[PDB]
Amino acid sequence: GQRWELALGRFWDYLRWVQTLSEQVQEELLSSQVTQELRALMDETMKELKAYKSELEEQRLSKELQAAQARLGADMEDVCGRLVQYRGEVQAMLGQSTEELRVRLASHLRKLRKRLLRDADALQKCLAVYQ
Repeated sequence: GQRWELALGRFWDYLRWVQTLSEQVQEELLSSQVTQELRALMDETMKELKAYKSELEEQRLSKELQAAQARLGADMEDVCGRLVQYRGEVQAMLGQSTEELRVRLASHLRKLRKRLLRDADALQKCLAVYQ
């Protein structure tokens, strides 16, 4: 752990589940439910991150720190954004098969997830060299 790490961990595990695009994920994607639960998990992570830095400051780099955290937050909204786009695109098919849409969502989500993980590893390092 580390609190903010454990919160980001819950965001991460929820996202790995969404990636499966199983039947329950799909029901929950056409509802606001997923981007809904994702937002809460994201907000929890940034909250705990904020508190961690405040605490850390009790024991250039700052600027690099704010930006690394900013990337994290933006990766999470890019994920939510893409998940919103799939819903509309599904609505747009008016009933047609969503199989193709899903293969392409999965490919894209994987890349968005790879960026998130690389930015989280980076924020983690900044925090250290500043730990």
